[PDB]
Amino acid sequence: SQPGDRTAQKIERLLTWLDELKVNLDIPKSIQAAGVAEADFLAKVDELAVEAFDDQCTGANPRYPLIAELKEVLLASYYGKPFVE
Amino acid sequence: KLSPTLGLFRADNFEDAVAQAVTMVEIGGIGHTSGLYTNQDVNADRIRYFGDKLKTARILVNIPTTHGGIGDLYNFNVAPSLTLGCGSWGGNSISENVGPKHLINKKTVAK
Repeated sequence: SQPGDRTAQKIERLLTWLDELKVNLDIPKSIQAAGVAEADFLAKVDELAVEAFDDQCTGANPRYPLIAELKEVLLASYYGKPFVE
Repeated sequence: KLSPTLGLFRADNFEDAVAQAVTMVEIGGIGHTSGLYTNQDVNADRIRYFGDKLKTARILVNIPTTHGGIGDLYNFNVAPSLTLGCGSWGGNSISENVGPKHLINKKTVAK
């Protein structure tokens, strides 16, 4: 971080760092680029998310997720899209 | 109400709230549960003043009357709000949770 920064500045620096850091190690950036048929992804992410909720996560996660947000995240990640609201 | 709705009261003092509370419970006709939100080790007199007047089945202080907070359960050792019945309706009928001796018949044989 720049010595003169706000939090979110440091945060975007953080995950940018991780972004092209994980670029450096030659990995796909969308799960479709990872080689997954996505029609069935959408078909079955629905129950994937519901078990993703209660799978022991539960979880020191500071915030509750609900089923909806998981689904947004999963689709965004599969497309390499930035989950932002 | 049994629905995401609630009505509140405007109490005057500790004892006003206690009186309203007792009057409020009797309407249910079953003493099941009641809740106190207060400071806890500056006021013990208040604690069990309140405990003295209230006749529900079960008193909780600074606690929600449900199951499931962080991790195990809040509170993590307690019977469910259900499973609490009584052999009488009438009034002040303090519910008791059910057990198999309520479902089983006895014998002693003397020798």
